[PDB]
Amino acid sequence: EPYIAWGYPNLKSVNELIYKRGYGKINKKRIALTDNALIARSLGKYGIICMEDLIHEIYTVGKRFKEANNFLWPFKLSSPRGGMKKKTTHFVEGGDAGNREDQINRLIRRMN
Amino acid sequence: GVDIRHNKDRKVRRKEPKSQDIYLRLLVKLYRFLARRTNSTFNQVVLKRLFMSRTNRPPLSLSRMIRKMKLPGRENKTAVVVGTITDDVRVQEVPKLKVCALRVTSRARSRILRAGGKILTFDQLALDSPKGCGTVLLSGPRKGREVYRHFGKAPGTPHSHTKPYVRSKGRKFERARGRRASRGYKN
Amino acid sequence: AALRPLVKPKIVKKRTKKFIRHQSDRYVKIKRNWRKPRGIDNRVRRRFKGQILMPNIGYGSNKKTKHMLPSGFRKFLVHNVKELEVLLMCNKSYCAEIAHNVSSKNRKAIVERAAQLAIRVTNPNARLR
Amino acid sequence: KKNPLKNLRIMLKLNPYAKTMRRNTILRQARNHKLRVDKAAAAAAALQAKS
Amino acid sequence: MKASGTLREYKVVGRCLPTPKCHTPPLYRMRIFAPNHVVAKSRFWYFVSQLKKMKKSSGEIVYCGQVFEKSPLRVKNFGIWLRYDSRSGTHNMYREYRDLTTAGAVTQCYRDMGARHRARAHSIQIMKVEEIAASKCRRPAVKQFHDSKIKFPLPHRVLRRQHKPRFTTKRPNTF
Amino acid sequence: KRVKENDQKKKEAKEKGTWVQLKRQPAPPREAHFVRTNGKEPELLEPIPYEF
RNA sequence: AGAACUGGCGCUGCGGGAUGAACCGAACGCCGGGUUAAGGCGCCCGAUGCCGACGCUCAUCAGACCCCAGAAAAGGUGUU
RNA sequence: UAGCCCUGAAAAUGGAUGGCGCUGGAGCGUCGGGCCCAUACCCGGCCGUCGCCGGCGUCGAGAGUGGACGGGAGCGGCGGCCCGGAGCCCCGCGGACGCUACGCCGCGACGAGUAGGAGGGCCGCUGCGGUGAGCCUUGAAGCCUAGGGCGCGGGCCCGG
Ligand SMILES: [Mg+2]
Ligand SMILES: [Mg+2]
Repeated sequence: EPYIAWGYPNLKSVNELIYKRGYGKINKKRIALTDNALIARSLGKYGIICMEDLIHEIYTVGKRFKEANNFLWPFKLSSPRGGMKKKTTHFVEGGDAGNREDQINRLIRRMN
Repeated sequence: GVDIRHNKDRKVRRKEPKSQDIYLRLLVKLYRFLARRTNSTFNQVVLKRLFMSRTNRPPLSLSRMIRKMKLPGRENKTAVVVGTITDDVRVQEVPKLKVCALRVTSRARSRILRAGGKILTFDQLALDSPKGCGTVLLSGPRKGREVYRHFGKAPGTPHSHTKPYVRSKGRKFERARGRRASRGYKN
Repeated sequence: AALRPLVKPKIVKKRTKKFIRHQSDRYVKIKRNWRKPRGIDNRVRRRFKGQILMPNIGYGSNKKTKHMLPSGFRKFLVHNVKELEVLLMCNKSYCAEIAHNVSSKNRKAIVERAAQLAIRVTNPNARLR
Repeated sequence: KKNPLKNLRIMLKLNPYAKTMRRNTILRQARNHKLRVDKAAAAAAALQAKS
Repeated sequence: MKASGTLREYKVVGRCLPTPKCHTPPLYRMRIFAPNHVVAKSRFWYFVSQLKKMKKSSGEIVYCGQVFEKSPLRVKNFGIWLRYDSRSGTHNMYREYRDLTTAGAVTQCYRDMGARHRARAHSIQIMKVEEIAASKCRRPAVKQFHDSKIKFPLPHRVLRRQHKPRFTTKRPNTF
Repeated sequence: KRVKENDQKKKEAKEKGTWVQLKRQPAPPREAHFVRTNGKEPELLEPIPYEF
């Protein structure tokens, strides 16, 4: 909790991170996930052969959440264009380092 | 910065032989073509053994090859070894087996051919069986070297069996203390 | 306008200032040839700001632009006629230098041969009468 | 890599329903616009009919 | 808490999880003044854990909603009760303000405890707040504005410097 | 115990054709339930004053 | 002076703390655009040249930003 | 009772909120909105390294991730007097580059460093075996240079 910032993402936060900062690992590299042939070939075993079927198993946490999430490369996000508040104390305490439960969606729209 | 690794991350196998033998380089150009084009794992094992050292390619005696091909099923396959075939004096008769090696020795290749056998190289192995189909590939005893019985824990360690480096085997050469219960201790 | 190559790109170079040795301004026993300084307390090996930059592999020039002359050719120094005819099939990408050794009589014949084969020589007006 | 959410038909190479999701919402907020522009006029037209 | 900007009132109710020993716990109510609904449901567990044996892992909140005032356009008198910590000890304190809204008077208190007593926003607890009427006020800074036909001028007015030309030939009259 | 009550429950659904999913999960987030405050009101509590 | 756990310095530049081994941010191939971290925005000195909000304070020794580079008991019908 | 200010409160060259300086603040407390910048973060270019591969098909005829023939029966599409059958290149004789295989090409991630350890050097010096039908009194070596450049660098080539 001193080092992360987290909360519960809504439906176009989970959409804006896939369509803009979406990247996969087939064997071991980060490819830009341009085609539905890049999801179906590596992860069509699980019935989730396209892009919005990838996003359905990651918003509603489905039966195949583990393999769809581990397919996605971790989102290499930009630094926030508003600026952070104090970075070293909790979001309750005045800073921003912890659980903020839906304000995280206000932060993703500046990070992304 | 990203992580806190110790940087292994440079794989320390061999990608080509250190040998400058131009005949052995032609086998590599034969088989690293086959390894990337035939979808067989025979041609990946043969290709990585052509890379290997003279230590990691041990010889194979002619009596292990006929011991490891009198098994059930092996009667009409080929003996493959990336390495040399010396003969055993200890064996009395030789069957009519079909072999394939880099460098069979002179006495061993006289005894295979008297018994009706057939020696191959890796060139005419590739034209007969490109996939490696119908082959029994073998290896010699790579821990058969005298070097490996000096390797272990340490000779003074209890329950070691590790053969110390002595300049002459005999009485008075590393036998007194640390080797018997009278003179001090036994390890 | 004289003999033009194939396609010439724009030659960027990452630095055009010729890495000089440290403390070489201060001493005339120290030539400007770069040696990297392996001392313990020096501030150039330790890479402080505002001081002598030290070379590494990041300054390396583009692979399709390395060793290009500013005319867009790439030199290859010759000595006589017969190793100037080895360059007939590269006359639009590679150019010739007549070496510093070749005399002014032989230099006349290997510049008038490269006119026929349409090979550019970078020093055609050297050692003339 | 081009940007879906920024250009069309890179969405539609990845999500074909995103076009008919988009003209079904450009139509209805063009008719909700007409429903509110005519409401503001025809209310204050009868108000302009009085005075 | 930081108490950033204007504060905001919250009605936060909550109960502890149903045990084999007590089905249907009584589900208490509080009145939280907080900058947003994440600090409000945090400070709910700060005060409830001081009074009951409830804590956030063995409880849940069932509603956290912003309760706002029922007369934003009516000038009211707010006397509030505080429990700040000082450098030596801790003190109880009654303290009046005067504002259009409930939530802005307690904003005006944190701005005033920090000003007059150097009391940071974490070391201060709000006991209760209500609108009081005139003739029940004690504080004469609040009491002096209880004046039908109140009137005063604005002496010595000063504002808008460098927004006008930074160099002029004109000495600015202060009315 | 849960190699005993797993294998007797594995064949218990093999004879009945279901999808019991005998692999354990850790404590999930709580179900969307519906509390009742029947009749009465939520009791107001306030922080008490300080005394020694 | 001597130990425990973790990080760092030594081996390590960079932004900030005026100054600096170790503090605070952040670790570094060569560059362009963007955005921030810690810290700041009268002028040295980039940026408040906002018609910033509420109060407190007068010092003939005022105060002024982690480490951190100066103070205590006791007292004041000085003011809140 | 506790906020700020005051007394308590004295040291040796002249001096330090960093300085100038500031008192409707440039002080202290509580906060707001803008704004300023690091080698950090994101997007792009390039270099190198690591990893994972591609290409012997230069196959303008290879056409291939299931193909044969050839027999006994069938529908569509083709040229009819409701019966019917391979045409193998051609009016153009043509068709870029490439694969030092120890070379070329692709994709992705990474890059601090003392002591220390490895790899590459088409870095440099002196001599030997081979080799350039090398090079020169129409000027070698050496040395000089506000001359022209090349390489990340070691260094090098050229001009006078
Ligand atoms: Mg040092
Ligand atoms: Mg810290």
